[PDB]
Amino acid sequence: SESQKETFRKYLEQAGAIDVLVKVLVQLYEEPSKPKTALDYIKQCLGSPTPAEYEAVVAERDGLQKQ
Amino acid sequence: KETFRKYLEQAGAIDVLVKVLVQLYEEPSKPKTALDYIKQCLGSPTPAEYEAVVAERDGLQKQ
Amino acid sequence: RDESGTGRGALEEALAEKEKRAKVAAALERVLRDVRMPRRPQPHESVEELAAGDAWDRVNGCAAGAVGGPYAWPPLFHSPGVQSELAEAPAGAGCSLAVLDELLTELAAAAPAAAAPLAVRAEEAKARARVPPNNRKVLRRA
Amino acid sequence: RHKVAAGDALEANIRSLDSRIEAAQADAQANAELEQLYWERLCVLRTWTGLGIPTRA
Amino acid sequence: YEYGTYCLRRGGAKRGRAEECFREALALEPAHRGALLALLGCSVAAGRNTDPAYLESAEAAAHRLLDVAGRSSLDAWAALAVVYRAYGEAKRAELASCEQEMARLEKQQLAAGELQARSFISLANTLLESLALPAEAALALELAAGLRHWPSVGPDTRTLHALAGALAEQALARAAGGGAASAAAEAMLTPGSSVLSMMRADAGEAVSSVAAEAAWRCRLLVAQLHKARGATDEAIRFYQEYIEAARSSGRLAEVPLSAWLELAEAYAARGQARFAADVFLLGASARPGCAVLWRGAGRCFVGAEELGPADMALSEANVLDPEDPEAWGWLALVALREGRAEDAEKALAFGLRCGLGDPGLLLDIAAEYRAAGQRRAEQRVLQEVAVKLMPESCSARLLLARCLVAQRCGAEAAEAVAAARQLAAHEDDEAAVAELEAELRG
Amino acid sequence: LAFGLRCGLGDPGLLLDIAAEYRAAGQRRAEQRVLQEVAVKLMPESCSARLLLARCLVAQRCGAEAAEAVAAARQLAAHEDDEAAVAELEAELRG
Repeated sequence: SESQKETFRKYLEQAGAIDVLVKVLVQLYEEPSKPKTALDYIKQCLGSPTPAEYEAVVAERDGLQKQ
Repeated sequence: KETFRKYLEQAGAIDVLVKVLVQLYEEPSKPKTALDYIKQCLGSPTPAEYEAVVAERDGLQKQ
Repeated sequence: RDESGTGRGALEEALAEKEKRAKVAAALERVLRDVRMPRRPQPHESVEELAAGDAWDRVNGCAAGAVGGPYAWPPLFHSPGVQSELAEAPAGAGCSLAVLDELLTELAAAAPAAAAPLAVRAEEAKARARVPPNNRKVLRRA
Repeated sequence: RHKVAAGDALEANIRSLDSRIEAAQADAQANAELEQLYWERLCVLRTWTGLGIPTRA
Repeated sequence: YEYGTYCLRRGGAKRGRAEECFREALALEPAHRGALLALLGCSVAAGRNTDPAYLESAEAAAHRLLDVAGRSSLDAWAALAVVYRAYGEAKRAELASCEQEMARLEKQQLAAGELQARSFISLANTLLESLALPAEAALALELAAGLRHWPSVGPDTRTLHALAGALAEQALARAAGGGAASAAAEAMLTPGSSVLSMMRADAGEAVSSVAAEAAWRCRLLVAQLHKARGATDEAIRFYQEYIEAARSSGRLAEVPLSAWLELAEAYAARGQARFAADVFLLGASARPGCAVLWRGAGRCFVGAEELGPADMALSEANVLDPEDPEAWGWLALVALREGRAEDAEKALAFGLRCGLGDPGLLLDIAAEYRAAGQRRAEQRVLQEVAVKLMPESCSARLLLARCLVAQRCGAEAAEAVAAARQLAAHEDDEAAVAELEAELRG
Repeated sequence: LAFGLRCGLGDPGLLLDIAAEYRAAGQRRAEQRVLQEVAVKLMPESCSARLLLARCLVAQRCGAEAAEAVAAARQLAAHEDDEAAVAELEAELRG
């Protein structure tokens, strides 16, 4: 529906915003070396999928084992 | 421009972006950090160092 | 000697910025126009879950004596969250739509202040019950 | 007849959230909850799409 | 608008730059030509789904701009009709009433509908030639065919329609640049063709007043089609007949500069290099304002090894001062071939200070310097041409390495050792590398 | 500037500042008429200004001004980073 489409557009504009994807698109366009798969470019864009504190738990466990 | 759009269509990043946006709109409880939800839908970003450390720990446990 | 060291580079940078902005807007337009909500199957309701709906449809939408006759409006559908909100009898259907209204009439004399806040949640539960849970449920109600 | 009544409750709900949304737009002008309202507005709108309720322009 | 036309000349490379230039012009001022160019550029959009995307839906602003340019304008209404017919499902139905508005309006001016078809043809001429949009030209041809009065239109207007369609077909073949562009030329050369009918109408003197103006361009396009087909001699003969007709009517009045360049190239392809130089000089003398043709005339005259007329033409080529990066280098090559060593060095320095050096001209100048051998001149010419003008080419690098080795013994083999790993995929470069290694060891 | 050049004393630091101002919005004729005279008459013994003028002339006219780079190779401002910069400029001129 038109109202459903407008609500979806408004929600996408508000939450997350188009600038987050626009930065990735601008980086991909600025980099001339573009791979055959854009999943690698998305992974190079990264964004800390696991949290920094979440990834530090294994490092803290390894340090405690080394201690 | 047009060549870049054709290359992006060949890569299929528009499909993954549309699936991510569809999942984000379908999930009712929208998180404050929508980029975190997008990354969770995408998979494992910048986890290579953690994967290497986990592989080293698994090899140490096996040996 | 043409003075092309400056100015030409600024024009090239402006053209590159305009091209990058146009490409970003094009990608955003493609992503926005790709939006669609997929069709999904209708979620089924359990027979025990359907047992509460039809009895409520008998109590709220088919009881002879209620406000609105046997065709009271607007239509309402039984949901567990709304029903538990009304719950929070000997016939087993206590704190229903008809039961609570006489009770809200009864509890107003004893505690109008308590009846004032509870009816606010009850009316919102009554408002939410107007929204049907399932597509075939409205067809079943019709 | 059942389809109009279901959309009537949603449209009043859509009017109620937009009243909160427009005030929050004024609140942002004087100064996030608007982004919280849109998904709930999308939740109400998709129910009309899910039930097949007629849309109002 | 001129910059946008120059960008749209290379449409497939900088289409975004052309769109940005058109948007800049439109934001700066309301211009009818700029708005038409923006609409014709956005009209294709790879089937209205490219980066412009819903430019079909955004062309309502273009229609409003057209209505602002003309309250009752046949060209504007025809442009809106073409946009609707190329991008809609039922919006052409509203365009038919828009065309019916002009049809009743055109009858009052007489008080036929010849102007109804003429409105689409003018947009077709602007799109195909000025805007260089073959897709927009085809869309305008479709709109002209979709005009309601197909049977009663004028044959001269129908001749103009056929000329516009032939121009659109040639533009489509040139813009595609693949498959078989000569297949359309073979169709045009086949019996009973529309270009043949246009040539027959040109030959007929009964209606030559309003038909020969388009028939001259039709004959030029037929000659270009024959040249693309391969019969260069017959194409040059037809082009010379067209040039004779141009001399009869007005020589520089048409000013077919690209056609003159094509004729000069076709004549230079055969052994008649001196005749090609004479034809180029004749065109340059006919059009003294276009000093850029003098550079090509001097370049053609240099091939006959007659340095006197070559220098005489090179003076007029160098009359256009700044934009002569190839002409100054050619004059330097001519002076180095005949005598003026210091003047040739100064002119080569001026050409290097200019924008771009020509690769073949630089190679010829390096060969001339090697013949009249000087180590510093060879290092200034060949090494610079290999570093900048021809970075990928390893033959120039091998030549520069040999020149440096001969200039400064085996101690200057740094570039030879650097470039000796990758050299031109063997063939004779293996023997060249063997000779270079022998010279370095010696 | 022409009147000041006709006048006797050209100030070295002021001339260097004016040359830097011209290099900010570069003009080849102005650079050749300013920096060359500053490095020749005002401070011939100096090396950093000569290296800067050599870099400007090399960027202006490529291999025609390699004599200035060779002169910078004669004295490279007590070596240090200036010698490396002069070597980089000479490599760029060779390229």
